[PDB]
Amino acid sequence: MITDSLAVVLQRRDWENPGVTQLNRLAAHPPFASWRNSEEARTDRPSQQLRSLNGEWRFAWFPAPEAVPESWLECDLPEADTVVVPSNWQMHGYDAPIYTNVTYPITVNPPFVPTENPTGCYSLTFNVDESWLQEGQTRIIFDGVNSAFHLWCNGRWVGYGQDSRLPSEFDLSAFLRAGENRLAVMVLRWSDGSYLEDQDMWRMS
Amino acid sequence: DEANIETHGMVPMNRLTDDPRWLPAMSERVTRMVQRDRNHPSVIIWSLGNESGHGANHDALYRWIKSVDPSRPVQYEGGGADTTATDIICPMYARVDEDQPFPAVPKWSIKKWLSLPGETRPLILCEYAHAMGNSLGGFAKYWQAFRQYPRLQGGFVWDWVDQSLIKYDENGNPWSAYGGDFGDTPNDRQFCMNGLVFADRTPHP
Amino acid sequence: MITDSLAVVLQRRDWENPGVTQLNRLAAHPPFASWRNSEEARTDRPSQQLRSLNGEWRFAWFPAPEAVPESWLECDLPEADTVVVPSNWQMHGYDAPIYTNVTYPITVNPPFVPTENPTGCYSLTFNVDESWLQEGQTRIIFDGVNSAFHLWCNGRWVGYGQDSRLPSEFDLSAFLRAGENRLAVMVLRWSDGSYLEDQDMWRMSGIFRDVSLLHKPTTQISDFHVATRFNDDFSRAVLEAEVQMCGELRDYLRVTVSLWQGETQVASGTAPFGGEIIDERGGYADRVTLRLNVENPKLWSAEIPNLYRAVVELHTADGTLIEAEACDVGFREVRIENGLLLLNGKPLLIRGVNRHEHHPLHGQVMDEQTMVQDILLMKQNNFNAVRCSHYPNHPLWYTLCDRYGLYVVDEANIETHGMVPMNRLTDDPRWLPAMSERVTRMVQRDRNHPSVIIWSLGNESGHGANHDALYRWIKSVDPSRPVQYEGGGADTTATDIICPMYARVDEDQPFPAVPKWSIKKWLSLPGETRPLILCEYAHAMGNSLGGFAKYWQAFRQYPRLQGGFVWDWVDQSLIKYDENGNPWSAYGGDFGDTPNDRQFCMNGLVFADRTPHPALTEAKHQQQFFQFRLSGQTIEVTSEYLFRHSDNELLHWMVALDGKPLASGEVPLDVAPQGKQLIELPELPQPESAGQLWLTVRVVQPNATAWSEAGHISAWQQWRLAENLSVTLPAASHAIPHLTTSEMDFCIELGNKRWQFNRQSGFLSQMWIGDKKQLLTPLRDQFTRAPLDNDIGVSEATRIDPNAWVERWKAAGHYQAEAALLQCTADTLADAVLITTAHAWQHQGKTLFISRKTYRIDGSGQMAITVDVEVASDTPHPARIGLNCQLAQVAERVNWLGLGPQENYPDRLTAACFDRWDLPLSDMYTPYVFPSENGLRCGTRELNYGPHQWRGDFQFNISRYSQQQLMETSHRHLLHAEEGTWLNIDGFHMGIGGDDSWSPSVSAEFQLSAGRYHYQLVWCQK
Ligand SMILES: OC[C@H]1O[C@@H](SCCc2ccccc2)[C@H](O)[C@@H](O)[C@H]1O
Ligand SMILES: OC[C@H]1O[C@@H](SCCc2ccccc2)[C@H](O)[C@@H](O)[C@H]1O
Ligand SMILES: [Mg+2]
Ligand SMILES: [Mg+2]
Ligand SMILES: [Mg+2]
Ligand SMILES: [Mg+2]
Ligand code: NA
Ligand code: NA
Ligand code: NA
Ligand code: NA
Repeated sequence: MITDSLAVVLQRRDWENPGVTQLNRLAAHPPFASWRNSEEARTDRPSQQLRSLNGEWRFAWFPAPEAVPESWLECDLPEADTVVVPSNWQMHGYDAPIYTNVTYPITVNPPFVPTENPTGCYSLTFNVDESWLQEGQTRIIFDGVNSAFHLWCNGRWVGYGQDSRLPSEFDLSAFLRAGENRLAVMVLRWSDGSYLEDQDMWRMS
Repeated sequence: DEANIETHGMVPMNRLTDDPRWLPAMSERVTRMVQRDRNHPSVIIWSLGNESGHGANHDALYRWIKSVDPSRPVQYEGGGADTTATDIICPMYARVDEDQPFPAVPKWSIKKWLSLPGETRPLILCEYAHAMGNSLGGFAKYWQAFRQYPRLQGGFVWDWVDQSLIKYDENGNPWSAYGGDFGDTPNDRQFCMNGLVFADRTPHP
Repeated sequence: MITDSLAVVLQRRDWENPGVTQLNRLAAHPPFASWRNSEEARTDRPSQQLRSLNGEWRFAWFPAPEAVPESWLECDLPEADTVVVPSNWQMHGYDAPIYTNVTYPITVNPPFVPTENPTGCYSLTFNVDESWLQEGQTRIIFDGVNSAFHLWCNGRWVGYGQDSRLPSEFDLSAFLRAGENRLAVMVLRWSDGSYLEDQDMWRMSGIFRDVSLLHKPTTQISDFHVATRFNDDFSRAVLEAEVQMCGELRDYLRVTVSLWQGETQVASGTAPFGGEIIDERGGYADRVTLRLNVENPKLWSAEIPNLYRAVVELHTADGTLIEAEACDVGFREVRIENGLLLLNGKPLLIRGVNRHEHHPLHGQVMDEQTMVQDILLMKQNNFNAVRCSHYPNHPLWYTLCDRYGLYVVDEANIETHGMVPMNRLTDDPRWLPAMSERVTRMVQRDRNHPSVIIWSLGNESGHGANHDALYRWIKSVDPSRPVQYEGGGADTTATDIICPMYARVDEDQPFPAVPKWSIKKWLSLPGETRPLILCEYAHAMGNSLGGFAKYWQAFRQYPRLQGGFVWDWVDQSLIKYDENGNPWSAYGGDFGDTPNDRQFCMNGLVFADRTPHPALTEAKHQQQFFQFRLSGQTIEVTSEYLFRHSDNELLHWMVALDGKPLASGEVPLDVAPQGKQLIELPELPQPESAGQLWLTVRVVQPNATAWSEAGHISAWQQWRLAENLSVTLPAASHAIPHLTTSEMDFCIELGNKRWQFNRQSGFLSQMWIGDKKQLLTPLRDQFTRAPLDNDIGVSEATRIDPNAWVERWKAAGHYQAEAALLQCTADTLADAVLITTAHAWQHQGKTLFISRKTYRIDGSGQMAITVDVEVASDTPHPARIGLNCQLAQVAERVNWLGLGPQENYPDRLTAACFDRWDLPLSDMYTPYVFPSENGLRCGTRELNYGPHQWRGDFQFNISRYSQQQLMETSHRHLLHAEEGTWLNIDGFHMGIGGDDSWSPSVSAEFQLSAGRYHYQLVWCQK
């Protein structure tokens, strides 16, 4: 699909350009549960249309986003490991966490970030219900990804997003298919958005 | 509710926030937050960010929130906490009687600040009383002033919980790690722990 | 290179995503010339580092961007053609241009655009100088590309950009190479940015502004600002100049700012880089502030330019200059105080006009000569302001306005008129990033220009949260200029001034949500303090500016009413060519475009060539800077000048009866600004000959000016005094007229002349002289006129509009009313022959008008026609009450005594002056592109055409084209000169209007609503 490939996506660097803060990301809104019953909505009963993807994912750490193998799109690496999502991979030992107050963890050269920025690859396997595909819309909701990431569904590029502390939502109606689906997320520790994020706290991605 | 914008490491602090090219990025950090959390009753105050100095982007983003949501007052600390981008005067760690004389951005006494020529806005300390280790000395002074002065409507203590990470000895026993315990440099050592309670979380005295 | 390939670039669609408005585009700034010499910068000498890429390029048109061949990157196509850049490819015939007012040219489905969007491929070959490559930076500057494009240099992708009306700059230092270089530009007609661009104009795409290459040094002046502060006495000024650099920063290098007035330097400032501490972190190290003291400076204004030259140069401490920048500085202050817009402490009355960058031959490409040509005509017609509507204009246009002296309102490129609602995008947070870049980049470019006094957020975009935020941003970055915005009712929080569109003087349009109040009422609304300046008013579409005097009477009376901007300046008509080859003006749907908004594109005060419309003399007279109040013998001249003394003015007054000068005099006009001068006239002669004396004064400019020739007339005024009635007895000649009565008709004979009256119709069928002939068509009553653009309104054949005057007249059956002869008699008095007739106009059994006439044939041959007309109340009032006929004779000249020389109407005749006028027949006809009623002269006491002569007070518009031919015709070039000459003598005529075109705007008193009308004219030969 050449355009879905990493080389094409990574060339147009989205994590360094201030102009591009999101790609194909849905509009912001209050948390939708999408109940199909008035009584379910009233008593705050768990919604059937809303599904938590929280659980065991396959994870792989990389020194740079360009260092990630191309074979990662179609299938996960054998060297990948199973860590819980949500989690910080710094507390998993993959890449040290850092605490700074005022000074940036990286060289102050806006909007550029270091060539070597720790890249976390997240991949998930799951079965979408058949009824979801026939009618309506499915969207994936990344409630928080720190600090920039590209999304791939079944090998095809979905979109891009930033700002770790707000939900990034992408329509997956076109990308999903019947049966097994795979979600590839390339999470980048450093993004031009890090310049807007210099809070006195531990830096984790 | 505070927006995810902080450019404390920049020189000057408003280098990005006074840059028109960085306006599109800052707005999306503010607008998307308001759209998500405007329904919640508990939220009473919007915040533009933290330490980002005072730029033209702040005034524009301040005006935007007032336009979309006149229900909540908007506060911002940067620029001396008396700028046009804040509905409330919110100085950081300002003192009760003695006032820190700084160029450009002077920190007045919380009693003196109210009495400044042309001041009508109330004063709420977004940050005050640094609870780093053995602190809260003279904390009674603040609350004597809070109850005496009508326009002094209290403030927010920094901080609630020590941001200490747990590490493990060679023997296996866990110990609290701070700052540069993860082999990270340059770091800001134990300054990460300014909470009123520990992390387990045990209350400090 | 795969990534540089079209397939990869086009997949990531940048022209549809609102988030992506630019890629790898440099920062906005004022026009950098990058001089390497201080003297070159000072005298504005052409820069060697700046290179114009204007010239012949290779061009190829495509139905879709994806349709473009891949081989285009490395080499140009053989099928490519050579067209000039800058240009619109629509005017090259590659892709039809389209005119729409409100509706989008494409399907409203934001942010998506049609799959088939016309793609223009531009390619250029050139040789970059070797010295440019070795050191410094080169950047290409696309001053204007309409509306989105991807750039390729030597096959490799450089970047992407939008917003057609602002310069897109890309660094080409890395992409360029030694020798031949190729620049591939894929320009797309439709982009998501088109949703922000729905201005009432012809839609054209392509590189329509200049393309250039700029070389800068390694250490450069990336940006610089110029501000002016003043003491309250306005006698002491400080020029604070902030300077930014792109470094490559070091301690030794300096920046020197010096002010030059001609060849003299009034001030200078040298300081090391570094800003004052502004935060806890400190100040800018790469910036520097230089404030220069200027004592008793010359203040910039439209009346008196007084420009200063500031040279900003970055230099080493030794010292050699690295780079030199220059800028024109005008010292003025623009601030609203106590609810009044002020310039230099004086309230400025805005006599401005809205102007579109349009050329009939070159589309929207603007040459230097046309910018000068327009400015001169504006100032020569008492215009001091110009509103670039509704987009950032040419960077040179601001320069010209600085030196000539014109108030400029710089408007952002945002207009979403086609959306439903109008603020759908502007109240959308996701569209905020796109709108801000259309505003911020404009301010950064045009903040140095003195001529610009007012910022504008856009046009019709409703009121959204984005406007309030963008308004607040401009106020934050530039408190020097007030910000205005019309959307949301022109009283929103996003405007410093109340700027209603086409609002009226007395009657107020009651609309839900957004009500349009009277300009007088609007000020008086509870909680109103802001001044009112009409961003748009007086729609000059075709025959307009009726009741235009009402606005300017209100402007001078009401302090907070500081005038407004007229729409429009020039007709946006395109030139097309017949099969015979002869050129003709095209409008709206003449280019095979649908849906379109027909002739609504032409609302200018002048044509496109550009010839002044007759409405332009009305604007000039109402905007004149000298008022007049006659008090018997003494004249009083009040100067409306705020800053300049009448140093070059010459008052000339003529006193004439019947157009015959009886006295004349010249007085040196020495008036102070906002002052009044009393001028006594010598005792005037009393002409024993009966008639009406007229006192006409005029203000003449003896010495030549940069914008006007010597002997120029700026202001004039005419009074009426000492009327002498004639008690003379015309009767009676020795001879006596003779009639012969027959069953067929009526025949009257007097000497050589013979008059014949048809008994079947009741109208006189033929007149005679000699051995001679007269009429080509019988003289009948006329109650209609050719529908003006104002009469038509927005009514079309597909859409019937009940409110329009033309439709009310069609339903009433005025045009189709047949004359019914109810009575016809003929008698002979002792002195003269008198015939009495009476007609009636009936539509579907209902009588509309009843006309009774009593022709009297004097013994001298003079025929006195007494016409008494009754109009029904139920019927809409007639456009005119009139006599009309077709004269078989075609004389070359037309001599008349009345208001002239140009055409004038009851609604618009204040500019016209009463005198004996003589003009060719062609001058009596106004060639409006859309045919209608024209060339009317009011207050005419005597009309001489050939042997014929008509006396009495009437209105006439003698022409070669009948009223029936004009309304049926759609264009002016289709008009054929009918046999003989058509004459319409109307005793009464309806006002033409109007405030706006889309709604009936004729005032009540100007309408013919009396019910009964009477007029008498004496028809004679020789
Ligand atoms: O202890 C952190 C505090 O730092 C200070 S600034 C400088 C104080 C500082 C700087 C470097 C190391 C330790 C403290 C901030 O104002 C507070 O909000 C808080 O983040
Ligand atoms: O003649 C154009 C004018 O249209 C009107 S709106 C509706 C007026 C209209 C609409 C459609 C066709 C013709 C006129 C605008 O307010 C003016 O600025 C100007 O653009
Ligand atoms: Mg980015
Ligand atoms: Mg901080
Ligand atoms: Mg776009
Ligand atoms: Mg419009
Ligand atoms: Na209190
Ligand atoms: Na801290
Ligand atoms: Na006035
Ligand atoms: Na128009």
